[PDB]
Amino acid sequence: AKSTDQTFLDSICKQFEKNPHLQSYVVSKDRSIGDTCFRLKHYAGDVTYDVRGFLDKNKDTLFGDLISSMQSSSDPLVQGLFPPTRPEDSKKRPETAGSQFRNAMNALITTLLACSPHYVRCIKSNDNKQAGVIDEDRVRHQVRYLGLLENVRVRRAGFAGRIEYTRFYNRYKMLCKKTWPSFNGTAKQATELILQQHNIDKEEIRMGKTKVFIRNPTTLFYFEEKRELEMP
Amino acid sequence: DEDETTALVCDNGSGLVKAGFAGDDAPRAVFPSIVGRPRHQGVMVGMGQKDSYVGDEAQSKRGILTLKYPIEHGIITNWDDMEKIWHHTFYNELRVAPEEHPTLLTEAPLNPKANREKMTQIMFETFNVPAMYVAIQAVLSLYASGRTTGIVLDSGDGVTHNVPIYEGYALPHAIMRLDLAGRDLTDYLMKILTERGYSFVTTAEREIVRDIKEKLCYVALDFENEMATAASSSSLEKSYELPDGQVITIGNERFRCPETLFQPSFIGMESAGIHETTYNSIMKCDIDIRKDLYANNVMSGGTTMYPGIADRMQKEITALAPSTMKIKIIAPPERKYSVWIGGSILASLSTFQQMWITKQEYDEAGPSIVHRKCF
Amino acid sequence: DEDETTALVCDNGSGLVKAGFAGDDAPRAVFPSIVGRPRHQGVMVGMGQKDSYVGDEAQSKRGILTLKYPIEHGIITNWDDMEKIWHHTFYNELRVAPEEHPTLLTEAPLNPKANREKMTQIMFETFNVPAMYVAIQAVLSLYASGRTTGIVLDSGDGVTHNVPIYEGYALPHAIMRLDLAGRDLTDYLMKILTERGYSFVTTAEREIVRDIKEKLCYVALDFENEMATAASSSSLEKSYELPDGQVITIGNERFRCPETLFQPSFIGMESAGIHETTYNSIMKCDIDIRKDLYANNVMSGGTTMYPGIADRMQKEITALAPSTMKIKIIAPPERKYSVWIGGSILASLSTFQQMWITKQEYDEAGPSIVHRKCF
Ligand SMILES: Nc1ncnc2c1ncn2[C@@H]1O[C@H](COP(=O)(O)OP(=O)(O)O)[C@@H](O)[C@H]1O
Ligand SMILES: Nc1ncnc2c1ncn2[C@@H]1O[C@H](COP(=O)(O)OP(=O)(O)O)[C@@H](O)[C@H]1O
Ligand SMILES: [Ca+2]
Ligand SMILES: [Ca+2]
Repeated sequence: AKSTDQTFLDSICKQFEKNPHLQSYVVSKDRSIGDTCFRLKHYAGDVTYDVRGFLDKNKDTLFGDLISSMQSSSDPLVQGLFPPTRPEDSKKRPETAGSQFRNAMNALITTLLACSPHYVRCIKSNDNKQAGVIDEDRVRHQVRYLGLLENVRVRRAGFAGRIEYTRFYNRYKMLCKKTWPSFNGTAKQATELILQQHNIDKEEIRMGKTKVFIRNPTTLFYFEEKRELEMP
Repeated sequence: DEDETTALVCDNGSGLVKAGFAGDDAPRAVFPSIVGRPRHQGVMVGMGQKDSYVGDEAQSKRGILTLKYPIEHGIITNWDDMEKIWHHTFYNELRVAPEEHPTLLTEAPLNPKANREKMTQIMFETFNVPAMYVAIQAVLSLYASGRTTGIVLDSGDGVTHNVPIYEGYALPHAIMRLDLAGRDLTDYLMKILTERGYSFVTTAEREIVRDIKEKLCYVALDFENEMATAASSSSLEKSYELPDGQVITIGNERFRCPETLFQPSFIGMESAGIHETTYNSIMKCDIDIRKDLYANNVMSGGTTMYPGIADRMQKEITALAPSTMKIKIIAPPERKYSVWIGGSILASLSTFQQMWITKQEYDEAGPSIVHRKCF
Repeated sequence: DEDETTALVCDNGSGLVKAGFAGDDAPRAVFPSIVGRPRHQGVMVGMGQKDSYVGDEAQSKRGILTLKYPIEHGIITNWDDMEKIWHHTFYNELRVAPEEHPTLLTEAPLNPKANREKMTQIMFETFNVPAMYVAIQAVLSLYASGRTTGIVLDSGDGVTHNVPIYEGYALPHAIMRLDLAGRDLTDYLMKILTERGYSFVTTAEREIVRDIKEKLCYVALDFENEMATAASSSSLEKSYELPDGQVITIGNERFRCPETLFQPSFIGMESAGIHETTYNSIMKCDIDIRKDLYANNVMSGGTTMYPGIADRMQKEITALAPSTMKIKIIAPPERKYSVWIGGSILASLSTFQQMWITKQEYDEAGPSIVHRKCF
């Protein structure tokens, strides 16, 4: 408690501002950052924080003196608000809440790791709830700070003209050999069968799990022609 | 609770041990430090006596116990007993193994270098403690308020410490160590009671004095005026029917013993009252440091709960000292656990890694590893 | 305010720094020049001490600060500290970046050539300053009245300067540099106080002397007649109850120290009183230049606010010097900021372009660019 806000600040700048991915005024000579504030880089942009009330608001420490009072009261609700002791959270009771909240977030991560989640991400049209109006800056920003177009170049792989495997399949079916319902099932062996029978080098193409990757448009002509001079 | 090693919190003294579970705010188990023999012969077969009796077990039945004091300021007459005293704390109540969680202890300033290593030897070699530390009493009571500029006076049963720790620690001498706390008060009363005939001889009833003391006894505001008050039998004659069966009207006996605090001349020493030692720690430091010291004086230790202990300070300090600033002494209400409040912190700090000792660190720099690097 | 780069105004000395926003008339922030360590150990964890403490932060709490003086006339014991002293001024208060606005500084006459380049290196290389300059103290206090014919004597905490700058600058020697100002006065009093017993030892209370000085202390009109006056206890015994708590009756101590000004014999030197040095700067110049010099003598520096500093000049100057012209000394009332008033001007001048230094100009002529071209 004797380390208020100014002293606490000094315990951050020294501990960090050397470890990568964290700036401030001192290291990064930028006037936008106050001498009492700092620059925290997220996976998106830049954010600066104040210090008003940091401690009392963050401490959260809730000892068993304010809690026990209501428990010993005489009312069907006052003690009812404190329901049957130990609901999905027991272990041991007497301990600062600083660690209790730390367990709350840990109960969120551990249970998400070992499973098969599903992804859903939404974007807002506009702040005026209008059906037809698109705010370019706001929308573009959302696509930016979420890093979705990067996945379009990573989750995919990154280049110019892109096509799938599943959608590419039901389109060029009658242009390839041994790519019919009689397929073995193995994609890695299927894709190779598609190219090896037309005599094409290995490194010329790049195959992941989904999305086919051919660099530069001209190569598409190279494919169209390779098929032309092998069988009239 | 479960995840993360989770460290315990403890604070051993020379009279009362403070220890609880982990991540707590206050001590959960405070057993007395007593261990004697059955000078008598136990029934000898009605158990193979041994156990000098300890914990609530011994304190409950003193009668047939020759309470032998092991730890007397600095020197421990015997370490063998301490081993089985700590084998009770972590297990019989806490029900947790030290071979799993770290450990935190307190450091009695100016304690023989050989002692801090003897203790650690018990942990690292037998109780396998890869992580522990021993912090300094007073400094813990500090880090728990809201300022980096206060003088602290922490004491209890061990020895008195006048530590002006605010901005930093250790410079010329300032700090003081005085063997005159708790146990000393319990030992002095029995001597003075002999004037009236009462003579609590053996060391068993010696403890009863301490028990009775912390219920009615108080400190003399001014022995001169209170002496003339003796003529009356209202504020003096106090009632306390011995649980045995013999009233002891502690009238002029209550505010007689505490006078020794301000007058160490009654215990064969040249040490002056605690208000002189205050000057002794202020006059040494810089000149432009005083005005703010008087504005903040931390007084920790349950010993400072005697009625008439704080109001006297304002009378003697304002006398022979500069008098143009804000004279102000912070005497925390429950100032006995002030060390325990700070203890729970150090055990949870991460910077603590910069200070604590790791298993391998004890072997690389030898036993002196502790106080050879830190302070 | 917004349009046009807009330059700042500053004036650093060896005791007090004067700096404010831009286009101002007077300094907005005048923080003291102090930076010491915690010889003590900071609480060491109750912040990673470092910051020797500075600004209103250090001055507010000297107590636990070993005030280390970096700049002593010419030699800077360490430059590393100066870097973080300037990192506080422009930002913590002014809230403006030097990587945007020009900068103006003062030049201590006859300062090692290596120093003027070391400073500029900090700006051009790190703080990226495409435009700045360092003007000469006294000359600034000049250009701010209504005549081109006056002699100036500017000084404060650094060193004394008798600069007869009126029609031009620099010819034979005239000008003088004397290490005897501000800091010298603060250092001399503590030595003389030892005769009465008072001994402000450490460098912290050393500053208290300076603080107390500028409230009551005054200069002796004639030490001979004032000595006989000591018999009385009205004009001598002055009251100043130490904010700590001990009155110091500064009676014959007030007008004792200032006597050193007129009598440098008390500080181991052959330098004569400031009224002889006046002749030393007048006798050198032409013969038909004097009659108008006496008619105008500029006295700048807050040091010249001591009661009994101006009236003495008329007594000693009229003695051993020509006496048929108008003896007249211009001692501006608030003459401490006389340099700051002139500073705001140079920063706004356009002809200034003929004098200042541009980014590229520093690389073409090397580091010496400054005092290798200008004077
Ligand atoms: N309510 C109380 N009022 C006054 N003294 C008390 C009170 N409770 C305990 N004490 C005293 O405090 C002392 C024990 O304090 P403690 O902080 O545990 O000491 P130590 O740590 O030095 O062993 C004993 O002298 C005891 O009599
Ligand atoms: N009101 C005042 N009366 C007399 N001396 C003063 C007064 N205010 C400040 N001073 C003195 O002026 C000196 C500081 O003047 P300054 O012009 O800032 O000096 P420098 O620039 O040489 O550091 C200090 O010696 C201080 O005690
Ligand atoms: Ca103690
Ligand atoms: Ca000066």
